Amino acid sequence: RDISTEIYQAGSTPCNGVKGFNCYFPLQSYGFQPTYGVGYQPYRVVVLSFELLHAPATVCGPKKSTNLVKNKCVNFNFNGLTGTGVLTESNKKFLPFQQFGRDIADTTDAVRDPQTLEILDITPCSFGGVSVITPGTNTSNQVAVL
Amino acid sequence: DIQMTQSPSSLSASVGDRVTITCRASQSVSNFLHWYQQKPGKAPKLLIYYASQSISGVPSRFSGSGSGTDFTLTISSLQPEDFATYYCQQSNTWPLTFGQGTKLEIK
Amino acid sequence: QPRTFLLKYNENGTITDAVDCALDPLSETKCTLKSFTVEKGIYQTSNFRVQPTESIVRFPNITNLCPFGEVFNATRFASVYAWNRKRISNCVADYSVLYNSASFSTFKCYGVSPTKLNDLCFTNVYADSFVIRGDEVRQIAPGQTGNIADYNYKLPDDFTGCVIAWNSNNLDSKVGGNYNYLYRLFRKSNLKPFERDISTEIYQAGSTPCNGVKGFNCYFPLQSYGFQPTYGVGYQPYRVVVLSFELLHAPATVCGPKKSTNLVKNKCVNFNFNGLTGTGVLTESNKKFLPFQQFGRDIADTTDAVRDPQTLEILDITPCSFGGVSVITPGTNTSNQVAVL
Amino acid sequence: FNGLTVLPPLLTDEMIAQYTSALLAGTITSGWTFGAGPALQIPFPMQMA
Amino acid sequence: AYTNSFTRGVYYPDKVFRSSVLHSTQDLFLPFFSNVTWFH
Amino acid sequence: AYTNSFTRGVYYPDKVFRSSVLHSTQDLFLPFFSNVTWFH
Amino acid sequence: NQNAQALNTLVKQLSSNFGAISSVLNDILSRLDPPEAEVQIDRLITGR
Amino acid sequence: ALEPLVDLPIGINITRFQTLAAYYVGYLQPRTFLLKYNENGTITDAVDCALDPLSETKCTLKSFTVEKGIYQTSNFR
Amino acid sequence: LYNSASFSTFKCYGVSPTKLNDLCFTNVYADSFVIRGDEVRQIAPGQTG
Ligand SMILES: *[C@@H]1O[C@H](CO)[C@@H](O[C@@H]2O[C@H](CO)[C@@H](O[C@@H]3O[C@H](CO)[C@@H](O)[C@H](O)[C@@H]3O)[C@H](O)[C@H]2NC(C)=O)[C@H](O)[C@H]1NC(C)=O
Ligand SMILES: *[C@@H]1O[C@H](CO)[C@@H](O)[C@H](O)[C@H]1NC(C)=O
Ligand SMILES: *[C@@H]1O[C@H](CO)[C@@H](O)[C@H](O)[C@H]1NC(C)=O
Ligand SMILES: *[C@@H]1O[C@H](CO)[C@@H](O)[C@H](O)[C@H]1NC(C)=O
Ligand SMILES: *[C@@H]1O[C@H](CO)[C@@H](O)[C@H](O)[C@H]1NC(C)=O
Repeated sequence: RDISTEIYQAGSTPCNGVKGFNCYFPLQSYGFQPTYGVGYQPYRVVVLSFELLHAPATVCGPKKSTNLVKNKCVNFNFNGLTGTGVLTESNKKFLPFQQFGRDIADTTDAVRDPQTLEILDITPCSFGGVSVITPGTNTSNQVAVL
Repeated sequence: DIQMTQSPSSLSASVGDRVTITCRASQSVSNFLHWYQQKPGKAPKLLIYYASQSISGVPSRFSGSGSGTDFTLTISSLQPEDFATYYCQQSNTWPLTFGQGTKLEIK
Repeated sequence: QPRTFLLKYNENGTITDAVDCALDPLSETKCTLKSFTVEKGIYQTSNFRVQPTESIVRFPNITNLCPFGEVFNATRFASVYAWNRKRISNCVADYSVLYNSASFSTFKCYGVSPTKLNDLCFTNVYADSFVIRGDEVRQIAPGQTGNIADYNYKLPDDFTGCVIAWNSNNLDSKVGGNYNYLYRLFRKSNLKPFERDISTEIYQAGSTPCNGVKGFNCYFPLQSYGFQPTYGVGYQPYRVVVLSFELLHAPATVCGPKKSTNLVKNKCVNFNFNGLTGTGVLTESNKKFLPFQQFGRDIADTTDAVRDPQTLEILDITPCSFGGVSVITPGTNTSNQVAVL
Repeated sequence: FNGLTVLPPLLTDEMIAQYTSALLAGTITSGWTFGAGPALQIPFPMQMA
Repeated sequence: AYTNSFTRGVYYPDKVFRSSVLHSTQDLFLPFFSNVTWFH
Repeated sequence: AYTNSFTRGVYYPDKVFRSSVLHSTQDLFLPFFSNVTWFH
Repeated sequence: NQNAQALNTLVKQLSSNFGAISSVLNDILSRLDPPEAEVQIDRLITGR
Repeated sequence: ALEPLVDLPIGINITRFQTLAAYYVGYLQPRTFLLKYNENGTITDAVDCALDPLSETKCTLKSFTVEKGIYQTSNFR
Repeated sequence: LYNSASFSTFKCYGVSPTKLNDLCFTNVYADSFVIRGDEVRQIAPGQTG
């Protein structure tokens, strides 16, 4: 915010206090009349600047809460943090200023919950490639699956 | 700011001859130039104004012509009592600039 | 201070030890190796380069200055019926002498900003000049209509240019009236922008055409201002020099001034030669340039030499010395003393 | 050029030649016994024999 | 009076848990072995 | 009349100093051994 | 010859525009705004 | 090698021309040239890359002396 | 805020307009001022004036 009222110097010689020769006052007025057009009308701007996670999350929405379930593959939403995994008990003793734990390469490892402050661990759900043992279609269609 | 020059600097003349002195401007003064005459110990007087026209009340032994950046007058009948330093004066741009002088001398 | 640390966390979840990345090259090696224990050998930690100490700006010398003295400093400004258009081109136009002096009070440059004017490259400047009444400041503007706008001289709706004008009372006012300056009240056509109606026809209003005589409902449009020094500021002489601009039709030939900077040799500088920029060490050369060439390039399009403006010297561009920073260490068991290559 | 450096080799050109002169002197003097253990000299007709 | 800062001035960066990981961050830290000003 | 243009008609394309180097450029040029038309 | 020609190709690909208005980074910063000069720089970054 | 003299920013469209006892009028076409620069900076010899396939090998290899062998220089379509 | 038809210039970059309640934001900087009528374009990231 530039609230200062120092006069602007343009051409050559600094006046330093007198509005005059090459010395214009920086704060000039709108001067709104209702006879003006829509490109001259007032416009009450209210801009809502966010940052997306410089801080712990404080401004949530009006969506209803959901009861928690233990040791199952769920799609959780931890104050805007959307992810998948199972939610198990954890023995990681956090200091009370942490709100979430972070793993290697921008993946979230442990989150403490809203309304309860009980610590949870995020482990991803069980995945893996599938593989087929076959003797060939010329011999038999019996398939072992790995 | 107009570098106003004239050639020749010191030229001689005789009785009753036809002399031609020119005076040149750096920038275009196309139709506004005045011609003066100055005897020693005497204030000048207009001779030719706007490089073509002449003042009423001057002896018409001379006439002036020229445009662009080349200006002159021709004295068709010179007399020995002149011997004076001739001056040009433009009228186009500030500041107003004179010439150095063409002093006429008798042999 | 904005430093970079390397924190070691624990099985508790607490910080045990740390190093500073900018303290010494040993902990710089610990930062770039991401461990507290370095082994015996050589490691490249960072890149060293010589910074530009100061910059030099170079541009060709101004020997072709634009005729702004012929359009501002003139004895006879032509009137608005015979407003004088001069095309200003093939030179360098200085608007800083215009903006830095305040004989005027009414800049109001529509389109381009009044401040940033010497940097933009225009192509064609139309310097018009006319003298109007003192209260007609609002009429010379895009969009505004009236006598001076509609029937005298129209500025266009998308006008890009400055409306430079000073209100002079000493020069163009004669005691008794300067009747040389003239304007039109009555005209049967709204003038399109950049048009010049010098015709002296008789205006017919009511019923019957006069056609050569003057009388009842037949007004001569050519009427005098009649400037007097005892008038107010709305009736004072008002000397206008309006400058029209590019309108995207030509290549650029009229530009703003460019301040030259004195060169220093054998140092790492950030140079600018005729629009070609770069960072390097300038030194003398024995390479014979042909007289039309401005800069020389080596193998694979790297500028090896440049011809110096304003003195016709040939300067060799050597890039500033750079290399990786190598740290000799015996290992953290042996010693903490390091050597830097 | 910009961003390009050429690292010098650790073994120089006058000193790779010292290895080749050492291998030549060891070969001509001793056959192949310097490649096996200690350098045992031999006359060169007996070596070529 | 002036004192060496030694190896003090180390804090937690961004209120986030991390365990047994050599982590590099760039924040406003106190430099090691710098001069602090002593008032008594 | 017509004449073969031989190897004439080569200008400096870019006003750049170049030394001991083979340079390939793509501007408008007169082709070698083309028909140049002879007038009187 | 292969090493010097690979280095000469590596220097010679700095002159490529990669679809941008010019290949000189200071030239495309000196006359353009930041958030279109961003995508003009980014083409040169991914090409080089 | 023909040196430049002037560069005039006129920006007017030119389509036909006329000349004020004998002269040659040739026409320019957008073809690639290989230019040999001397140590002083002047052009010593030049090679038109669209004249014959020997000059296509010269413009491909960027040399005025080609060695013995086979060179893939262009594509027939 | 979204269902109020008094506004005509909601005009939201960053987070998309239609899914806005579902995220939980941390710091919301509700600034407020009054400007000249055709200066809608200058309050935008990048457009200058
Ligand atoms: C149009 O005319 C004006 C007025 O003559 C020019 O403005 C500058 O005015 C000042 C004083 O009025 C003068 O500056 C002089 O500079 C010299 C050298 O520094 C100094 O020795 C003198 O004592 C004096 O201060 C001079 O008339 C003029 N300055 C110049 C020409 O550099 C104005 O430049 C003219 N041209 C335009 C395009 O406006
Ligand atoms: C299928 O297998 C049998 C014996 O293994 C073989 O004789 C036969 O040729 C095979 N079929 C084909 C199409 O190769
Ligand atoms: C806490 O720190 C101690 C000290 O090294 C460590 O032995 C222990 O494993 C940590 N964790 C717990 C849960 O006590
Ligand atoms: C020092 O050496 C010992 C064995 O010689 C090793 O166990 C120890 O880890 C080393 N210290 C380090 C790498 O900090
Ligand atoms: C280069 O120019 C110098 C002086 O003009 C001359 O002596 C020399 O022979 C030239 N080198 C050539 C033509 O290879």
